[PDB]
Amino acid sequence: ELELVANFADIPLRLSQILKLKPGDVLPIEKPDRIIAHVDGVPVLTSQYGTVNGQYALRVEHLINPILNSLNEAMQDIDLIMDIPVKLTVELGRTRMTIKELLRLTQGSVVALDGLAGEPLDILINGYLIAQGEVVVVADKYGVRITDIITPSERMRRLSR
Amino acid sequence: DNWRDNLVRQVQHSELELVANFADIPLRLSQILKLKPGDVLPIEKPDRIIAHVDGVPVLTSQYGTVNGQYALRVEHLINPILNSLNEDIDLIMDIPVKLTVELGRTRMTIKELLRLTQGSVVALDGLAGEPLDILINGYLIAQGEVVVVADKYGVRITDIITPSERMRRLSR
Amino acid sequence: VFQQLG
Repeated sequence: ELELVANFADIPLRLSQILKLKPGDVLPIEKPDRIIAHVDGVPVLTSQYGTVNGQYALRVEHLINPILNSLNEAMQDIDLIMDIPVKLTVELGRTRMTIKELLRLTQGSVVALDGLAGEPLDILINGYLIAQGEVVVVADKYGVRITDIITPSERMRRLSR
Repeated sequence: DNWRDNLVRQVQHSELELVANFADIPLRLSQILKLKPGDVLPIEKPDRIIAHVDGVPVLTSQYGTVNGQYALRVEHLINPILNSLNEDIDLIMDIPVKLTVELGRTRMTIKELLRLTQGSVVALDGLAGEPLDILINGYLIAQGEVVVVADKYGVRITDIITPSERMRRLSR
Repeated sequence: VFQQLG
């Protein structure tokens, strides 16, 4: 009865960049050393990340106990509107869990996420899924390449639902 | 060069800001532009505070007062993170904007931050009883006072800048 | 078994 989300990257953009995104664009991101996993928005653990054996997974490094234990209880670019911040989220993957199984976690635990490695990651704005993207590495600088994406119009509508 | 090997570092007392947020509030761009003193923003009172450095969480904490200042009592240290520090007009108006009520913040050296433990009391700058800073997009736009009616907490705007300057902050 | 990425 609980969802564990693993964010890969948070990319701060302006509305205009959001609406101009198209497949093939690569969005620069910081090499994610650590990965903070969240439950309805709230960090509950940090972890390293990889695969097992074909699924993405987290290797837990640190549980944030107080929080876990409390779960138990058409318009110019000059326009200011175009400069409004929209956070763009790349999820590494998710997993549904019971509070019990969650609390059973410890340093070292390997949690598999509900997605196959090599298949495109979910990309969201304002918590709504608006595109797919694939990790790309060139001379150790990381990026996410947009593989599929809804229309600029639908982006605009999902943002302000 | 064959240099850093035999090298002795000067004391570099560069500081960080620990930020502690009282509440995050989803609002819409129209609501942001129409906010006025007296307006009350409904907030569930937080059972604890997650304190951030540059938007990264580093500790959970209880909060209260010490020496008439707002303050935190370190509940839990997110150790790896700490250690790594050391090393369509109506669509438009509906655009979401996170409004942040900030309990307070302080500057610390990484040394100070790494010395914190379960127990440590951290005083925040700004006096208790004076109103709380209100931000969008990381810029100050308003001040607010925490209110109550029944079991309903809120933040009522005491001061706030012009909508033109709010719009400007948002896009900066 | 877990292989670490990144």
